[PDB]
This record gives sequence, C-alpha cells and structure tokens, in this order.
Amino acid sequence: MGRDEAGITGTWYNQLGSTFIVTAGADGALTGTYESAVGNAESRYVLTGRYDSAPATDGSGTALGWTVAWKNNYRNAHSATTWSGQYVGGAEARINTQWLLTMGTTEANAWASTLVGHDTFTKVK
Amino acid sequence: MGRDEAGITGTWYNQLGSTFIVTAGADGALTGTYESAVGNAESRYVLTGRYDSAPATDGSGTALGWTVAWKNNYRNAHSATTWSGQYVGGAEARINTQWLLTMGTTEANAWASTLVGHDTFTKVK
Amino acid sequence: MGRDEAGITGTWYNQLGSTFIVTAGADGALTGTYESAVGNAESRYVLTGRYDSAPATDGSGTALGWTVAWKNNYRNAHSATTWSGQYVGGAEARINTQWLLTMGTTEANAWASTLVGHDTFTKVK
Amino acid sequence: MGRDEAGITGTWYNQLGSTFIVTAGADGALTGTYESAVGNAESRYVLTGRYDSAPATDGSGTALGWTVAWKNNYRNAHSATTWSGQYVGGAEARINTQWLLTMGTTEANAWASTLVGHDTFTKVK
Repeated sequence: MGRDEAGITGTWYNQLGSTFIVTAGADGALTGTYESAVGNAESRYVLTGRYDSAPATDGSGTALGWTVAWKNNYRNAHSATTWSGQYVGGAEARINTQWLLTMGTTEANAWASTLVGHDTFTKVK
Repeated sequence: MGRDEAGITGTWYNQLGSTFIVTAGADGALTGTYESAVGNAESRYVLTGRYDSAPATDGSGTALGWTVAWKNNYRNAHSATTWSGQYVGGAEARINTQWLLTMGTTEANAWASTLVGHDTFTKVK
Repeated sequence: MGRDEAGITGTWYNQLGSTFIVTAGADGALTGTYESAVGNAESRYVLTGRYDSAPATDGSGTALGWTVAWKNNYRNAHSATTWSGQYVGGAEARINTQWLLTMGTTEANAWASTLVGHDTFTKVK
Repeated sequence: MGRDEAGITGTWYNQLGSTFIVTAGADGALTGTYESAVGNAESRYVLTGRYDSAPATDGSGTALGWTVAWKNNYRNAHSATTWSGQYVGGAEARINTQWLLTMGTTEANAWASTLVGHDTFTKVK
C-alpha cells in the first residue's frame, strides 16, 4: 500500500559490509535492525525511521531516513547515526544515503562531536 | 527509567520557530510530531527516532536522532530530514543538532538532492 | 572593486574564539591566516579561498569558502578543514558557515575521516 | 618536495564527469581550475586550496581541500563549493571528498542555503 513499501522491505547491505533489515509500513514507518561491519559496534541495534509513502511518479527516488542509537545489550558507544537518502527501484535497486554520526561530548568538545559520511545500500553482497 | 527520559520528553522549539513534541521511551525510543515554521510544510508530521538511554556520567551530552518524512494529510514535499545531535540537560537545557534533508530526485539530479544545516532546540520560545 | 571586497577584508572571530584574518581580492581571491582556539592547533595557519565578487543585488548574502590545512611550523595534525558559507553585510556583519574537517586515515578507517560543523564569524569578540 | 606534490599535480575526473586541474606547491598550496559536468556552470572556474605537504608515513591518506566560487566570465551562480578530503596514492590513485555548496540567500532562506555531497576523483575517465 505505500508505493515502495514492497521495494524497501527486506535486507540491504552497504559498501562496508553492514546489514540493514527493515520493514516499511503502509503509512510511512520504517522499523528494523542494523548491524555495522565497522566501529565500536557488535551485533544488532534497533532502528526506526520514515519514508515518503506516495513519491513523485516522474522517475524520482523515494525520500527516507532512519536512526540508530549505538546502545544494545552488548555495547554502548554513546552515539547515534542518522541516514538521510533516497530509494531508487529497478533491477539494480539502491538506497543512496548521507549520514551524521553524533557522539555525546562535553560542551568543550562539542565542536568535534559529529562525523559525516555516505553509504550506498544494495540488495546483494 | 532512561537517564534523560524525563529531560527529553516534551515540547521543544528551534531558532526558526519550529516545534518538536517528543516522548522518550525507557528503552531508547523517540516518538512524536514536528511542525516546521519554514518551507513546504503545513501542520504536524510524524517523527520517530532513538536516543542513548544510558549516557556517560562525566558531563557528556546524550546522543540522539530522529526523522521526519515530509508527507502528511495536507502536503507531500517528497523529502525527509534527519537530525543528529545531543541533549544537554540543566537550567538551560538544549538539543544541539545537525540535519540532512534529502529530496527525491531523478538520477541526473541526485548530486543536488541533500541540504545540510543545524538547529538548536530549547524548552522556551 | 569586488562588491564586498571591503566588507570581507579584515579580522573575524567565531563562537569558539578562533581568529580568521583575510584579504579579499578584486577578482574573487581570499588569502590570509587562521588561528584555532580549539584542537590540535597552535599559532597561525595559511588559508586560501574564493568569494563571489559580483553577488545578487536583492539582499542575498555573498557566497564564499576557504581551506586551512593544519600544518605549520609548530604542528601537523594531518588534517584540513574547508568552510563554505555566506557573508552578510550591515551593522552586525557576519560570515555564516558550515565546515568539513578531513583527517588523513587508512582505507579501513576512512569511513570515520570527516567531522562536520558550523561556525559563525563576527567582527567583534 | 611536498610528499605528494607529484601524486596530486595534474588532471582528475569525478563520477559526474567533471574535470579538476590542479598544481600542488611544495609548501601546501593548491591552484588550478575546475569544470563541472553538471549544474549552472560553463567552462573553467578558478580554484584554490591547501594540502598536508608532510603526511603521516603509516599508509594514511593526505588531507586536502579546495574552493571554487561559481563566477567566471560566462556565468555567475552566486555560489561556492568547498571539497574536503584525502588523496590516496598507488596504482589506482584517488581523491575521496565530501563537499559543501553554499548559495547566497536572503536571511529568510538561509536555512536552505547549503547542499552536501561526495565526489570521488580518479586519474582516468
């Protein structure tokens, strides 16, 4: 019932080898789990987000985003990442994203609190 | 039961005059609504996110993030913003954030798909 | 001879207490020195950049940017920051910027190579 | 005389088909020209920047950055982009960057003034 509800739901892999498992709801919800292949992270972490459930019909991608806070039963990196991007459907479907990773810091170090990057997710590898 | 569950839950206002109403769950969940004072937006939009429910005890802020997809019953801007930041408690409590706003685009225009900025939220104004 | 050649040339201070001394050329050049109040930095570092020497006449700001590589005779942080922003003239003139700070890394750590932030520069403090 | 003075000097091409011609100075200077394959741009634009002329010797990349203001004799987009990244040498040498593109805006629209992205440059294509 979302246009890309079906295209988005499932398992995605990025260039780092991380795994994003997501379910897209009819209404715009994203829920799932994230496992990072890098960094101070082990096992799965909860994720939540949103997507545009009625995208433009002119060949544009589907805007979406989601957040992981890097606390689970195993580790707590006192950090959260948000990914902002778009889903592009078709035989080589992709989710192209940029992300912001904020670490909790003291006020003195807050200038250095946020990393930025980019991840591309595919349905294989 | 989250350390800052109580400090985060409520109504926050940014420098633009936008309003963020959020509830923080014991486990790390953020749910609420967002109303932008600017842009191609009207009324409230759903938001979801995550926060670190066991932050460092050394005066560091609390990492968190959340997403709004800019579709509601009134408008659809075919866009999503994610905010990444930290909550800082005390008499002048703040949520200091950076954000990424992705518009759905064609592949040809994808280079120009993402705006970046920064918002600071307070409990007054 | 640049519209804001005169408004930009001089000494500017950001929210951190850093000092940016710049000369703007008629043709679009920015040259000067930068002294960071924070981080792995001591004394002055060379900076170079560019500005729009014929901005729009409708009350818009003046786009500009510049780079510092964090090597001088005292220290080498194996890093470079670029600021992208706009100059806004008038009784409270400002340069509002966002910045990207890249550290040289191994390929394995390149995902974590770039910090992002924002600085606002004024003619006082 | 810079460690990567020779590796950086020359002609580079990004994923968009843009062309970056640069000379690296012994002391850390970058000078050259940029031609964008996309956007409101025609022909070459001046660029200036900086690089770390004494990078770490442990296989880390070489931090660098540069700026283009999008005014030349043909067009003026009232914008500037800064790229922040690192040079990685070897048989497949690359410059991996993130960038910030600021448009001059009114104060009311300044929230929407800055695009963010990422470009990867190679010596072929």
